[PDB]
Amino acid sequence: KPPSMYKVILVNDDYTPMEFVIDVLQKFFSYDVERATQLMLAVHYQGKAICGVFTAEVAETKVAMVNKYARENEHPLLCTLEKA
Amino acid sequence: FRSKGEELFT
Ligand SMILES: [Cl-]
Repeated sequence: KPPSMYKVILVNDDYTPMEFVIDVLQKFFSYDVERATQLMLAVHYQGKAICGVFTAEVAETKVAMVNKYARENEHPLLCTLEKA
Repeated sequence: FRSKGEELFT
């Protein structure tokens, strides 16, 4: 019984700075700046994008950490889980 | 998201 996998999703909003999202992507998903920036733009232009796909526990930890980091820096940036 | 006027280099 292989484990269910979960997609980590970033949702676009109009107030979180692009610089910040890029930072999030490097810090919590090990993206280099270039890939991070493109990914931020995929979110920005499409409204949402998949940052990664992980085992449930890993995914839920990423999500919780990304959101906490966002609120602590007073941004509304929303990270969510989706079952793959 | 919101740009701060910076260039993305991407
Ligand atoms: Cl198994």
